[PDB]
Amino acid sequence: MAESQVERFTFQAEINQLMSLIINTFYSNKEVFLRELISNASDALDKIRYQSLTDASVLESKTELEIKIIPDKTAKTLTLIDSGIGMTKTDMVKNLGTIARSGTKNFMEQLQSGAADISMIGQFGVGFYSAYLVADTVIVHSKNNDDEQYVWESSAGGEFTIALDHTEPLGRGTKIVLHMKEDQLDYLDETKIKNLVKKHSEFIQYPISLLTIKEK
Ligand SMILES: [Mg+2]
Repeated sequence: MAESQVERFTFQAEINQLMSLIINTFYSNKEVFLRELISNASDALDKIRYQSLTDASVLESKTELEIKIIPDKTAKTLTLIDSGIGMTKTDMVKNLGTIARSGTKNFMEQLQSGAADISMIGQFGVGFYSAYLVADTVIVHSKNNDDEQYVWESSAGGEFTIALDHTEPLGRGTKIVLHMKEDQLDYLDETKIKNLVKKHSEFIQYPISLLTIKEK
């Protein structure tokens, strides 16, 4: 018998509206989600790398600076792991949905006016929410040197939860798990995801491993 305390939070109103706009509108090309996942991993890796220049001890929790991308058709998941800075519990509450910058309202306005298309979401400071183009549920496991490992989860609908994480220890970094929508399962096809990772990583300075999971 296991026990966990789970904390439930409400999304900021504009973030809720944005998630609704991302989920309930048709977009012909959703590949930006993968660009944004990889972008966030790279930024997290840069942050810990630069921290290490001024204090080498920050890397002791995990010496490797790398990205792993794991399509799993059986599980209907795409997982992206980085060994970057990671997020504390408070970092996840603040960065993943309780605070909204002015980018949110302006992005929704520009989507509706035609000034911006969905592929431009990262420029408005809300790139993370692009995951909901292709995923019904997003799970973010993260470990920062300053906290225990936590897991954030949301299926949208106005709420997210955060709990102490009892799954595989990361050492340091973030493991984002996208539970893919049925009509978006093609993004788990090995050749398709391999080639898109190539397309969306030309400028990425960290090693990327693609690990395709086959069941039995
Ligand atoms: Mg980003």
